[PDB]
Order: sequence, then C-alpha cells, then structure tokens
Amino acid sequence: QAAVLAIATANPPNIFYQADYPDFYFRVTKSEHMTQLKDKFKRMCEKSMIRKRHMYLTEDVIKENPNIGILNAPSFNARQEIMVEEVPKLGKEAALKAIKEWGQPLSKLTHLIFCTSSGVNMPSADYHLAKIMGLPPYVQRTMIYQQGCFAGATALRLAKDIAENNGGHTRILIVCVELMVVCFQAPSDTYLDLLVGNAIFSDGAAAAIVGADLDTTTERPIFNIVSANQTTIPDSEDGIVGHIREMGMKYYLSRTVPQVIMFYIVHPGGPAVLRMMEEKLGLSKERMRASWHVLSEYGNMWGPSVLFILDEMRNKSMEEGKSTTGEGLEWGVMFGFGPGLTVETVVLRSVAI
Amino acid sequence: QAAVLAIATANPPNIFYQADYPDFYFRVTKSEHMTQLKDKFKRMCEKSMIRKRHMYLTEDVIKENPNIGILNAPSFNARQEIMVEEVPKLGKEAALKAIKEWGQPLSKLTHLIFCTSSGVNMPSADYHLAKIMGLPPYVQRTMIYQQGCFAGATALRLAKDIAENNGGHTRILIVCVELMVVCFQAPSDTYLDLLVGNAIFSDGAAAAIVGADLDTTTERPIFNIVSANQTTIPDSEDGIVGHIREMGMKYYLSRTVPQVIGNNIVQCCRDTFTPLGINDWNSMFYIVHPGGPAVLRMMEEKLGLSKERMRASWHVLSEYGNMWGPSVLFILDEMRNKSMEEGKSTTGEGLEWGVMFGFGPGLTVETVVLRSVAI
Ligand SMILES: CC(C)(COP(=O)(O)OP(=O)(O)OC[C@H]1O[C@@H](n2cnc3c(N)ncnc32)[C@H](O)[C@@H]1OP(=O)(O)O)[C@@H](O)C(=O)NCCC(=O)NCCS
Ligand SMILES: CC(C)(COP(=O)(O)OP(=O)(O)OC[C@H]1O[C@@H](n2cnc3c(N)ncnc32)[C@H](O)[C@@H]1OP(=O)(O)O)[C@@H](O)C(=O)NCCC(=O)NCCS
Repeated sequence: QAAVLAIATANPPNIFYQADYPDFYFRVTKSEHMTQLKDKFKRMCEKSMIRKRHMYLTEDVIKENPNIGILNAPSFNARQEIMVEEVPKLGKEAALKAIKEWGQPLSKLTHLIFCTSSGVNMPSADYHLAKIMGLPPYVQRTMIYQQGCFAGATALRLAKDIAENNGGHTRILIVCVELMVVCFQAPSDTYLDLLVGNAIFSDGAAAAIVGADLDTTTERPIFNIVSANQTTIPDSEDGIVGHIREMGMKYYLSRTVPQVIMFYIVHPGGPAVLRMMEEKLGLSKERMRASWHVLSEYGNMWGPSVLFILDEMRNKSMEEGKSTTGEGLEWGVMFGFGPGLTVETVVLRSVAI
Repeated sequence: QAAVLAIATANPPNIFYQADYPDFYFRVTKSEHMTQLKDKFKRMCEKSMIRKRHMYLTEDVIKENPNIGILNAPSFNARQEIMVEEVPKLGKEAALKAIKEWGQPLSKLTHLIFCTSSGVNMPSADYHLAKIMGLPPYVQRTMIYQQGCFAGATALRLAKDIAENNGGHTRILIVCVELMVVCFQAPSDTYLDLLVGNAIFSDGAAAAIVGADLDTTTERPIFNIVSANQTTIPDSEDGIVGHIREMGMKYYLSRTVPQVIGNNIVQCCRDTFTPLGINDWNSMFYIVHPGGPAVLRMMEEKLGLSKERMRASWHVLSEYGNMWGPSVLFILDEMRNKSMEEGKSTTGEGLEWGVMFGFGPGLTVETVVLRSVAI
C-alpha cells in the first residue's frame, strides 16, 4: 500500500501581515482614491482569519513590472517570465528538504508529479525542476497544470496507483507550487470576485515522497494512502473560474462556493469552508486545528495547502506526544477542491508514534 | 494487463492541400512582399512529405480575429476564447466514436484523461468535455496540459497503472485534441524556426478506451500495453520550445531535433527489445510520432527497416501532418485498420511485439511497449 514517506514545505521569504495588507495593496496598485472599496477590502481581510502570507510579488517586483499593478494592462508576458523560472526554483527548495527527510539519493526516485496553476511553458515546470535539481534522465514526469486547489490531493490519487502498480522500487516525488504573480489584479468595484482573492490567496511550495513496499530499515511511513476518488459537483461550473488572458489570470470566486463545497485535512479555501465542515459534522474544535493553523500562518496557497496541513498535523502529533501521526487517531481524510466544482477525497491511515 | 479497447479520430472539416499552402499562408498574413522568405517556405512544404492538413484556422476565422494574422500583435485572448470552446467540441466527436466501438454505456466509464497543448482554462478541457458529453459525476478526471507531441503516449502510460491497480471495472477514456490556433504565427525572416511549424503543424482529435480484466463477452482488445517508460535526453532543452505569450504561443524548433530524437529512439529500441528477444528489426511493428519526415527516415536507415514497417506513420504524416498529441493514436488506429483490411494475422501487421514512440519538449521520449492481438 502506498505511503507518504516524507513531507516538507517552502515559501517566498517576504512576509505580509494581514493587518498591513489593505494599506499595501491599495498603495502599490495606486488606488488610494477608492476609499469605499478599501473599506470593503479591510473587512474582507479582517474576516479572512489569516495572520500572515508569504508572497513573491513585492512592491519592488511590481515596480519592475508596472503593468501587473495596472488593471487590464497587458502583463501576461511579464508574469510568465517570472513564474516559468521562480515556480520550479521554490519547488526545488521544498523538494530537497523532503528528500533530506526521506534519506535516499535522487537516484532512488522513479517518478515526479509536479502541480501548479502559476504559469505555463514548454518544456514545463516538471522538466525545469528536473533540470535544476538534477533528477536523473530515467525519472518519469507527470505535469499537472491549471487544476487549482485540488491539485495536491489529485497528485496523491495518481501517486497511489503508480506506486502500487509498479512495485517496491517505485518512488514518487510530488511537488506543488503556486505564486500569485499568476493572478494578482488591481482593484475595481465592479469585480469583487477578483478582490476576494487578493484577501486570501498566497504563495508556497510543498513536496512529498510516496512509495509502496518499503525498505523498513531505511524508510518510515507517515501516512498510508488507503483510497482516493475524485467527484464533480453538478451544476457548479461558475463557482471557481480562472480565465488566463493578456492581463494575467482572472480567477473568479463565487459567493456560494462554501455553501456548495477521524482526523481531517481540509483544503483552506477560506474560513467559511472550514466552518462549514465543523458544524455540519459536530466536529470538536480539535479536529480542524491543523487546517485553521495553515490558513492563519500561510493563507490559501491552492495546490500545496493540503500538504502543509498534512505536515503540520504529524509534526504537532509528534511534538505533543500523540498516539499516531493523525493526532492519535487511526483513520482520516483529506479534501482538496477547486474549479468544477471538483472534490478530491483521499482516505488516509495514520502511523503509530 | 491493460488493453486498448477502442480507438477513433476526428479533424476539423477544412482541408488544406500542401501544394496550395504557401500561397494561402502568405496571402492571409498579407506577407506576399516577403518574396525570398516565401520561396524558402515553399521548399519547406515541398520537403515535408505532407499532402494535406485539416485546420480549424480558416481565412474566415483569421478575418474574424485579425491579430492572429499580424505578427506580434496581441491575440492570446482571441486564441484562448476559440480553443477553450472548440478543443472539447472536437474531442467529443472522436470520443463518441471510440465509445461506440467499445460498445458499453458512458456510465461504465470510471476515468477521463484529456490531453492538449491548445489553450488553458479553469475548469479545464477535461471538465468541459465531461459536461458536454454529460459524463456521470463519478468519472475521475486528469488534465494533461502543454506536453506537446508526447502527450498521447503519456496518457497510455498513466492509463496502464490506473487500469491495472484498480481492477476489472476501471475503464479509462483518453481524449487528445490540438488546434494550431494556439501557435499559428505570421512569417518573419529572422524567426525561421517558427516558419518550420507552419509547414508541418496541424489539427486533430483522437480518443481511446483502456481497461484491464476484460469482459470477454463484450470487450475485445486491440493492443496490450505491456510497459511504458518516459526518458529525458540530457542537454537538449532548446530542441523544442513553446513560449505562451500575449501574441499566442511561439513554438520554436531547433535544426538538430530530428537527429537527436532519431538516434535516441533507435537506442531505446535496441535497449528495450533485445532482452525481449525480438530477433531482427523487421520482426516487430512501429508507431513513431510523425514530427517530420526526417525522424521516420532515421528509423528506417539506422535499423534497416523494410518499407512496410514505417508505412502507417508515413500515412498519417501524409494525410494529416504533425497534430502533436493525438498523432500516435491516429497511427495506432491506421495500423490496426490496415492490418484487418489487408488480412494480416494480428492488429500489429501480423507481428507480435511493437513499439510506440512519442516525443516532445525536454527533449522527452515516451516509449510504449505493445503487443498485438490475433485477427
Ligand atoms: C470571503 C470570506 C473570507 C469573507 O469572510 P466572512 O466570514 O464570510 O465575513 P463577511 O460575510 O462579513 O464578508 C466580509 C466581506 O467580504 C464580502 N464577501 C464575502 N464573500 C465574497 C465573495 N465570494 N465575493 C465578493 N465579496 C465577498 C462580503 O460581502 C463583505 O463585504 P461587505 O461587508 O462590504 O458586504 C469568506 O466568506 C470565505 O471564506 N469565502 C470562501 C472563498 C472561497 O470560495 N474559497 C474556495 C475557492 S478558492
Ligand atoms: C520543414 C522540413 C520538412 C523541411 O525539410 P528538410 O528535410 O529540412 O529539407 P532542407 O534541408 O532542404 O530544408 C529546406 C529549408 O528549410 C530550412 N530549415 C529546415 N529546418 C529548419 C529549422 N529548425 N529552423 C530554421 N530553418 C530550417 C533549411 O535551412 C532550408 O532552408 P533553404 O532551402 O533556404 O536553404 C523539415 O525541416 C522538418 O520537418 N522540420 C521539423 C522537424 C522537427 O523539428 N520535428 C520535431 C517537432 S514535433
């Protein structure tokens, strides 16, 4: 049975505390005259339940690429040139940390699954990571582009069958990375479905190693991937929409998505999402803690977020002397979701600590 | 063991014969005054071994979206809006025919793998195909974007593990679609490795059904997917390059790609099929992505192949051009269609073992080891 053997994460070094972000955002987009819209944005940020976010797109990067901060200005080329380079580079940081925990050389890897919705190129981000990391030429790559916030969970669904159908030496590296260079837009009071993303979207990378039939002397599983299934919610196509255009990506968020969309890993799409899960199942406050923590400290990073929460859960479980990597519990589930609307459900089993 | 259970194809209806294409291309891009460059493009087309190509992008479509025909003008929005709608639509035409050959209802599908390098959107072309085919909401989707000409082979590699690890009821629909709306560019005498693409790139859709543990009663395999491996050729990054930009995609082709690829897949052949005990190189069948004529000649010359061994690959090049992802599936279909029609004893031209090579940016090679099925 396939297992997660290592997890690690990375973020851009520039921290944006949410208390300061309305002032930063309306200043760098030169939109301070929009006082009513800033009031609304202040309330969005205050209700976001996000304490800080790590972002590539600083004031200096906007100054170097000024059309990124001018609504509707052509800036797709400028965003692309940044992201084709920087997305694999941040992924390499998380990947090498995961491989160090794993304890095996890159030569023991058989497969790479790379996921991002931040930039497209040919050859793709999977190839670029293999180049800058020095993955051997027999490492077999799968590129998952543009699948938004269920990409992390979908990589585990794919890795399960690859690991289990090819045998004991198959070892899959999963790397998920996003940079909001892809979809950062200046404010407009007729596009509130773009403005909500400015309050909650953020940058990050996470990596994991998956294998089956483990060398017990050298490898140690963290979780087992019991089953994985994707479903689509009917009649919800307009809930999450990303239109890649000459002005960059316009990523539209509907107000109904949370209303439509054991230990738990729930993609932190926003606070309404995590609350929807809690009261619906009578969950203790303890159950969503790890998902609430990643939302607070990193925001909604699309693809990699469920791996951040996975890593946070087993770390706290170990630090607090819990019985298993799943907070002392045996069974668990991870939910990724995104455009479609699409739900990826991954049934997990913890490991004894 | 995973098997291909159905194969079908579709193309945009408008046919461009290669003898007429230099005239059309320089006229609709209002570039006839570039006389030396047009002579160069004529020679490119005359050497291409392409007789016709099916294209979505007609003169009317360019007239509706005139920046597509103006070099470096912003046209990415216009291209995107066309392809996000039209890529799934052409895929549905092929997919319906593959399911009809398969013979089972859509409700028996468990998975969909959609592959394209022609447009990006969220939700993507996989969701859109599901919606317009009315696939049940439990069909599990994988979207393979931007993998160029190895995408059809990579879909088989993925589908093998999905079908074999989940078992007898898992049935995977594969759909590969391309429309050169994505990268059509007007001519420039300083971007010649752009003009090559206008001589060879074309449009098409192919669909296949993959499953393991077959209902002998109702399902018949065409080919078995014995193994599949991707490899990367070191120090070949610049061989095939697609830069997606505000003017659309600029798809650059280095002069040495056919030889770098051809030498590599000859080596893969020797490395892979010698331990399987294939006695000589004419004793196995071949599907080689039709990137151009030179890569097909290399296989023939380096392995000493007879003329019938690359015939199916030459035919798809002649009649359809280089359609990127779906082309290897066109060739698979053609091979088994002619094998049946000509009275051969197997779907692989009367031979037991065979190879499929997809390749593309990286440079990346997807090798698929195939076994035919008795006819
Ligand atoms: C957006 C969100 C953080 C707001 O926090 P909240 O707990 O709902 O608190 P509020 O209802 O007071 O909302 C605060 C402001 O945000 C607005 N708002 C909330 N959701 C919005 C949405 N999809 N689009 C535009 N504005 C929205 C509210 O109208 C309000 O502005 P106002 O006071 O001027 O009317 C929260 O609703 C949420 O988690 N949304 C989920 C985002 C999502 O869909 N994630 C998954 C897709 S990636
Ligand atoms: C277009 C094509 C059919 C021309 O046929 P050919 O076998 O090269 O015949 P020639 O060598 O006489 O080339 C004719 C012209 O095309 C030019 N040319 C060919 N390939 C070129 C390239 N990558 N870049 C720039 N110019 C090129 C040659 O310089 C030559 O110019 P000239 O006649 O003015 O001297 C062939 O080059 C081809 O198929 N290229 C694509 C192969 C490839 O890269 N496949 C991978 C993509 S999936």
